[PDB]
Amino acid sequence: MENNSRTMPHIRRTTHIMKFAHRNSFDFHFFNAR
Amino acid sequence: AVVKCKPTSPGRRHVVKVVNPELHKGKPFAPLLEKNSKSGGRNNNGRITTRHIGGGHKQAYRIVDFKRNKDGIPAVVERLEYDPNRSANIALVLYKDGERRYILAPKGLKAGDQIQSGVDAAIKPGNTLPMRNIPVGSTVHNVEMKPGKGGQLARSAGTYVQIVARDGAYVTLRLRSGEMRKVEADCRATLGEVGNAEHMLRVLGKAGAARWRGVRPTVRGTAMNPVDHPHGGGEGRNFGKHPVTPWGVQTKGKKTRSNKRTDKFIVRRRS
Amino acid sequence: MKRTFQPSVLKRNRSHGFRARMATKNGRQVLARRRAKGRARLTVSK
RNA sequence: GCAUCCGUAGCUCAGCUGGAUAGAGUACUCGGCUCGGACCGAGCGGCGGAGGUUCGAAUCCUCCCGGAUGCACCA
RNA sequence: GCCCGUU
RNA sequence: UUUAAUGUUUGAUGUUCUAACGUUGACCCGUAAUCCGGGUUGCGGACAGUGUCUGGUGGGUAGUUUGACUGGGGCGGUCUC
RNA sequence: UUCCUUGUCGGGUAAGUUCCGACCUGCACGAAUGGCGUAAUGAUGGCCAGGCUGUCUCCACCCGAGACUCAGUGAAAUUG
RNA sequence: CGCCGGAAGACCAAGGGUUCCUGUCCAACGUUAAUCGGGGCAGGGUGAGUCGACCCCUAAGGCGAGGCCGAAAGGCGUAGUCGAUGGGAAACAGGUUAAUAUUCCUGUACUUGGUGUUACUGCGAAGGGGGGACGGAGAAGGCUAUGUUGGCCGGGCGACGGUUGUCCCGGUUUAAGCGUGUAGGCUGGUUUUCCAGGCAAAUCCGGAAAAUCAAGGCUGAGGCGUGAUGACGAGGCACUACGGUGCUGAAGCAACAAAUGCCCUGCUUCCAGGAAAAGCCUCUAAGCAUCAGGUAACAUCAAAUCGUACCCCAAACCGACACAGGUGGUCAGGUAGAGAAUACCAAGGCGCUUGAGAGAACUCGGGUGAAGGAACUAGGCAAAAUGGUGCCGUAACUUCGGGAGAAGGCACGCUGAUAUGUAGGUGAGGUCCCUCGCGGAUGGAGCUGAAAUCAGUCGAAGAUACCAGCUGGCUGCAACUGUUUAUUAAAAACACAGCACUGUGCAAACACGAAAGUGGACGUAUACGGUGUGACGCCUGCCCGGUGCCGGAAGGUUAAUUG
RNA sequence: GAGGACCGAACCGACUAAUGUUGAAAAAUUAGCGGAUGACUUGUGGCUGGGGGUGAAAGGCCAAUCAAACCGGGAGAUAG
Ligand SMILES: NCCC[C@H](N)C(=O)O
Ligand SMILES: [K+]
Ligand SMILES: [K+]
Ligand SMILES: [K+]
Ligand SMILES: [K+]
Ligand SMILES: [K+]
Ligand SMILES: [K+]
Ligand SMILES: [K+]
Ligand SMILES: [K+]
Ligand SMILES: [K+]
Ligand SMILES: [K+]
Ligand SMILES: [K+]
Ligand SMILES: [K+]
Ligand SMILES: [K+]
Ligand SMILES: [K+]
Ligand SMILES: [K+]
Ligand SMILES: [K+]
Ligand SMILES: [K+]
Ligand SMILES: [K+]
Ligand SMILES: [K+]
Ligand SMILES: [K+]
Ligand SMILES: [K+]
Ligand SMILES: [K+]
Ligand SMILES: [K+]
Ligand SMILES: [K+]
Ligand SMILES: [K+]
Ligand SMILES: [K+]
Ligand SMILES: [K+]
Ligand SMILES: [K+]
Ligand SMILES: [K+]
Ligand SMILES: [K+]
Ligand SMILES: [K+]
Ligand SMILES: [K+]
Ligand SMILES: [Mg+2]
Ligand SMILES: [Mg+2]
Ligand SMILES: [Mg+2]
Ligand SMILES: [Mg+2]
Ligand SMILES: [Mg+2]
Ligand SMILES: [Mg+2]
Ligand SMILES: [Mg+2]
Ligand SMILES: [Mg+2]
Ligand SMILES: [Mg+2]
Ligand SMILES: [Mg+2]
Ligand SMILES: [Mg+2]
Ligand SMILES: [Mg+2]
Ligand SMILES: [Mg+2]
Ligand SMILES: [Mg+2]
Ligand SMILES: [Mg+2]
Ligand SMILES: [Mg+2]
Ligand SMILES: [Mg+2]
Ligand SMILES: [Mg+2]
Ligand SMILES: [Mg+2]
Ligand SMILES: [Mg+2]
Ligand SMILES: [Mg+2]
Ligand SMILES: [Mg+2]
Ligand SMILES: [Mg+2]
Ligand SMILES: [Mg+2]
Ligand SMILES: [Mg+2]
Ligand SMILES: [Mg+2]
Ligand SMILES: [Mg+2]
Ligand SMILES: [Mg+2]
Ligand SMILES: [Mg+2]
Ligand SMILES: [Mg+2]
Ligand SMILES: [Mg+2]
Ligand SMILES: [Mg+2]
Ligand SMILES: [Mg+2]
Ligand SMILES: [Mg+2]
Ligand SMILES: [Mg+2]
Ligand SMILES: [Mg+2]
Ligand SMILES: [Mg+2]
Ligand SMILES: [Mg+2]
Ligand SMILES: [Mg+2]
Ligand SMILES: [Mg+2]
Ligand SMILES: [Mg+2]
Ligand SMILES: [Mg+2]
Ligand SMILES: [Mg+2]
Ligand SMILES: [Mg+2]
Ligand SMILES: [Mg+2]
Ligand SMILES: [Mg+2]
Ligand SMILES: [Mg+2]
Ligand SMILES: [Mg+2]
Ligand SMILES: [Mg+2]
Ligand SMILES: [Mg+2]
Ligand SMILES: [Mg+2]
Ligand SMILES: [Mg+2]
Ligand SMILES: [Mg+2]
Ligand SMILES: [Mg+2]
Ligand SMILES: [Mg+2]
Ligand SMILES: [Mg+2]
Ligand SMILES: [Mg+2]
Ligand SMILES: [Mg+2]
Ligand SMILES: [Mg+2]
Ligand SMILES: [Mg+2]
Ligand SMILES: [Mg+2]
Ligand SMILES: [Mg+2]
Ligand SMILES: [Mg+2]
Ligand SMILES: [Mg+2]
Ligand SMILES: [Mg+2]
Ligand SMILES: [Mg+2]
Ligand SMILES: [Mg+2]
Ligand SMILES: [Mg+2]
Ligand SMILES: [Mg+2]
Ligand SMILES: [Mg+2]
Ligand SMILES: [Mg+2]
Ligand SMILES: [Mg+2]
Ligand SMILES: [Mg+2]
Ligand SMILES: [Mg+2]
Ligand SMILES: [Mg+2]
Ligand SMILES: [Mg+2]
Ligand SMILES: [Mg+2]
Ligand SMILES: [Mg+2]
Ligand SMILES: [Mg+2]
Ligand SMILES: [Mg+2]
Ligand SMILES: [Mg+2]
Ligand SMILES: [Mg+2]
Ligand SMILES: [Mg+2]
Ligand SMILES: [Mg+2]
Ligand SMILES: [Mg+2]
Ligand SMILES: [Mg+2]
Ligand SMILES: [Mg+2]
Repeated sequence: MENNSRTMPHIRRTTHIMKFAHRNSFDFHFFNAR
Repeated sequence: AVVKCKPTSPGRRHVVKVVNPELHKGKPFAPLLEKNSKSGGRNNNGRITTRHIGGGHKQAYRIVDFKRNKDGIPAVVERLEYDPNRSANIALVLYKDGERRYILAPKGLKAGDQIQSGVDAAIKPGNTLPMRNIPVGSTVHNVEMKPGKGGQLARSAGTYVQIVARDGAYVTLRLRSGEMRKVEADCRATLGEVGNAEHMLRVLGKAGAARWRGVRPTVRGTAMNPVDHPHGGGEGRNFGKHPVTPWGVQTKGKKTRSNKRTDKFIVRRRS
Repeated sequence: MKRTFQPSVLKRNRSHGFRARMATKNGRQVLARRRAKGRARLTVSK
């Protein structure tokens, strides 16, 4: 948790925004280097 | 009377129900009732201590006389009633002084029959008397283990106890499981068998019938993950282990009786 | 959709109110810590 | 493709006595009992190839060939 | 005790 | 080597007993009370049960270990003279 | 569940690595970590037919909401 | 003009807390402007014996004097005491404020206590008994809310052919209480004697016996009367700050239809067998006895305190937002319809806080399409298609229930006649009888009203819109209805009824607990726990060497201890 | 007039497609879809606490966090 953000005090868990594998549009076919 | 249902729906195709028309269609005797609320299998710590318990129909407790110590006074059987607390049926009896009591209903007992407890009672089904005055070889039920404590053995529907021997201050009983046990001869018993002996002939038919009785579903241990059960895990259906309980104790064969103070009363274990 | 905070004043006072804190020894140490920090509101009360 | 184990009488199998000597069952051959079996009495029948160590090899090395078993995974 | 068969 | 006799004496098993101890048997009282305690009695009884010590069992639970080289790791092979 | 394998034969199609029926050579089925059947049921897996169609051959036009222009308000990721 | 109208209307609980009303201001807040606002500032606004809380009573559960247990902290629990989401006294209609009203005013009521007077009298509990007091489903009858039509009363005679009529518009409302006791439901009544029961007592409850009577009692919607010579009332008249204010006021009846509401906590039926305690009624014990107390009438007094504005499917609550999300209860009009579906409307409420133009590609949401009709594609994905009621008709297979709405087909509008509106439903008057009233018989006026047949007629089309199954054949898996990865997996996975093995003799095994204890269970082997398999049908073969479990005790080995 | 019966609104759910993906929304909308008297659904209150709970079992859920929640402390853990 991010508990003392002054830029965005309303939100604590934010990696659904910028981390690609945690977005709701992430598909596992993007991880094909396997 | 055992009734097979007609298969008008898939939940009715296998239902076998036991119908006794001699039971009392009506409300039970109110001064012999008590509130009986459900537990869910949880103790005073709030934890589940017995699994697969929960829900079911609301039930009122009926105070059944297991002692039968109102001696010398005769009692007429008024009617047979349904009891949701046990597999046996119960009977409402009326004593000559105006006292009403619930007893367990024995086999072949109708409304109008005359019962009598006491040491000078007669040898006929329904009467309760101490086992020093019951003939050897008789079929009894509702048997005390301590004198004055109340009947504790052979209470379920269709069950009984044989008196095989009386030598000394003890009688030897053949229990329903096949165990030979010594009980002292001043303990009481009731002559006959317990009624409702086709209780085991019923078929619930569907899953919801078991949920009406307060039985919650059983999950197989082999269907779990290893963190939940010893049987858990596997890539597909794997077993590979010796069968155990959820706490690791060997089931399927291992004996768990550990009671050194009652071993002198047990003549022969069941087999 | 349905979120986690569903307010109820009775359940609020029974769970973290003043008499709920005063009933156990660990709740009384919550009030000692909040008095030592010098907070303007000790409990979730009226 | 790698690893491990095996090639011995017509067939199926022992023998590594740590290197100095090859056997069993069955088959086959001869004689007898009765025409043939079954049965009884006797006999015959050979270390996968090619080099090497060795006083000397079926046995120990090195390669070759054939037959089996296991492995060949992560992308 | 066992003791098959014969174009 | 081998036994019996007298005098003196432990261990084993068995049989009763009651008085420690048990009682989630009955009854009475504290008491307006299915707790608890006291009393009476019945049934068990030196057993059971508990403490210390001790052999066995013990993935139920815990702490950890599970080498390197390598034409990538694994598998195979190798590790000193 | 069968690697070899799209095994072989038959059916269905003009043409069928899938489907259905059979054969047995079961790499590596098999009897309550069940075997083989089975009416009914399934937002379950596979296959075929009739009807239907802009799914397609192969796109055309039309009705609205944006995109475009004017006036007002006015962001963002990124960036030696 | 458009949209909602089982809400996007109205009233609340929960939650919020002044957002309510009035005046004033437009910096910031409002996705634009703002003269407006749930914004800024100032003032105002919430009136109760009867509504709710508080209060009396308990459920789950909490706390818990002593107690039992535990290194300490503490754990459990008895007597008790708390704890609603449940039980317990009583008010309605009309009017009124800018903003509150079952609270204020007007009219008419009701309840529980205290005190006093009079009359009469066995009163009394921490005890006994009754009552309160209870499930699911189904069916029918009697009603009301409400609606429609007629009658009555007031108004109208029509912007364009017609409209003094079988024409058009509007109204036709009235409560609690008090009195009567009906449809319906339940039950025999009374008296006397006695008794191992209800911890003691009892005249009460329970039981037994006897006599006698053919009736009695309890419960109960609605209707009717009164309340009401009132209130309200379409409109009209008179003022006005054109917002509103003042006065008067006709008719105010009947028939039919009809609830998911009431009688009904009923009745019938089924198995899974369906709270507790107080208020209430009654009985007596200790006790008091010309007391106290009890009962009835009358008078008088009391009924405190807190909440009450406003929003409440939402711009005020939970979501950081004036955020297409989430949020329990109550009310339920018309036409068509089986309907709370759907379409259009009423009462009522809204047009969703950026607009104006233009009429490119392309994207989104839709409409139509020549000829062909799955050739598309991993795959008929998506679309298109089917769709109602009545009747005819319907295969294999089957556990005889099913399959099945299988498949497939025909009829369907309007007008007239049968019949100036039929069958059916409702039922006034008149007449008769008695029990003389909320009674019965006869009788049929009036109202309501399907379905069918025959004949005619219009269109391309009559279930015309909205609404509203695609069907068939073969096969794998799982019996089935269910359950699951909140946010990429709904399945063949999980569960399941059934089956089997095994443990368990009650202080049960087992589980949570250093323990006390609690669950198992106020159960007792036809019961309970664990494990595997998974409806049903036909079945389930051989192996005990290995590992495990059960039984055995001879011998070998073997701990602390002893020395 | 039985039924984990049938068709289908409220109500509960989430199978398919399209949109949206700096969204109107940190999981929705539109059009279809499943259950809909029951192993149903829902309001108010209560109980179970972290190697613990609960789980018709998916390592699911336990306040947008879960193969061991969150907060504070050991704590400036250690980091070839
Ligand atoms: N439990 C909910 C907390 C919500 C908080 N603003 C967050 O973003 O986590
Ligand atoms: K199971
Ligand atoms: K698995
Ligand atoms: K004793
Ligand atoms: K002992
Ligand atoms: K190298
Ligand atoms: K390389
Ligand atoms: K296979
Ligand atoms: K062909
Ligand atoms: K072919
Ligand atoms: K399915
Ligand atoms: K199928
Ligand atoms: K301005
Ligand atoms: K905005
Ligand atoms: K309440
Ligand atoms: K009383
Ligand atoms: K009672
Ligand atoms: K009596
Ligand atoms: K108010
Ligand atoms: K343009
Ligand atoms: K249909
Ligand atoms: K099967
Ligand atoms: K599904
Ligand atoms: K599952
Ligand atoms: K069992
Ligand atoms: K119990
Ligand atoms: K074996
Ligand atoms: K064995
Ligand atoms: K053995
Ligand atoms: K029905
Ligand atoms: K509930
Ligand atoms: K943890
Ligand atoms: K949290
Ligand atoms: Mg169980
Ligand atoms: Mg089971
Ligand atoms: Mg799993
Ligand atoms: Mg494990
Ligand atoms: Mg496997
Ligand atoms: Mg050679
Ligand atoms: Mg022959
Ligand atoms: Mg011959
Ligand atoms: Mg003894
Ligand atoms: Mg470990
Ligand atoms: Mg360490
Ligand atoms: Mg390495
Ligand atoms: Mg390598
Ligand atoms: Mg072929
Ligand atoms: Mg095939
Ligand atoms: Mg298999
Ligand atoms: Mg197998
Ligand atoms: Mg077997
Ligand atoms: Mg097996
Ligand atoms: Mg099969
Ligand atoms: Mg532009
Ligand atoms: Mg611009
Ligand atoms: Mg409209
Ligand atoms: Mg303000
Ligand atoms: Mg305002
Ligand atoms: Mg502005
Ligand atoms: Mg406003
Ligand atoms: Mg304001
Ligand atoms: Mg202000
Ligand atoms: Mg009150
Ligand atoms: Mg306590
Ligand atoms: Mg200490
Ligand atoms: Mg109380
Ligand atoms: Mg108001
Ligand atoms: Mg009472
Ligand atoms: Mg009425
Ligand atoms: Mg006039
Ligand atoms: Mg006129
Ligand atoms: Mg004209
Ligand atoms: Mg009480
Ligand atoms: Mg809000
Ligand atoms: Mg909000
Ligand atoms: Mg915030
Ligand atoms: Mg927040
Ligand atoms: Mg807006
Ligand atoms: Mg909103
Ligand atoms: Mg809702
Ligand atoms: Mg609608
Ligand atoms: Mg309107
Ligand atoms: Mg356009
Ligand atoms: Mg076309
Ligand atoms: Mg055309
Ligand atoms: Mg055409
Ligand atoms: Mg094709
Ligand atoms: Mg193609
Ligand atoms: Mg489709
Ligand atoms: Mg056919
Ligand atoms: Mg049929
Ligand atoms: Mg048939
Ligand atoms: Mg059909
Ligand atoms: Mg016609
Ligand atoms: Mg197949
Ligand atoms: Mg299934
Ligand atoms: Mg299903
Ligand atoms: Mg997921
Ligand atoms: Mg998911
Ligand atoms: Mg997820
Ligand atoms: Mg998906
Ligand atoms: Mg899904
Ligand atoms: Mg079990
Ligand atoms: Mg299985
Ligand atoms: Mg042993
Ligand atoms: Mg159903
Ligand atoms: Mg779900
Ligand atoms: Mg969906
Ligand atoms: Mg939808
Ligand atoms: Mg369907
Ligand atoms: Mg349905
Ligand atoms: Mg539905
Ligand atoms: Mg149910
Ligand atoms: Mg709740
Ligand atoms: Mg897994
Ligand atoms: Mg959080
Ligand atoms: Mg979470
Ligand atoms: Mg950890
Ligand atoms: Mg340190
Ligand atoms: Mg650091």
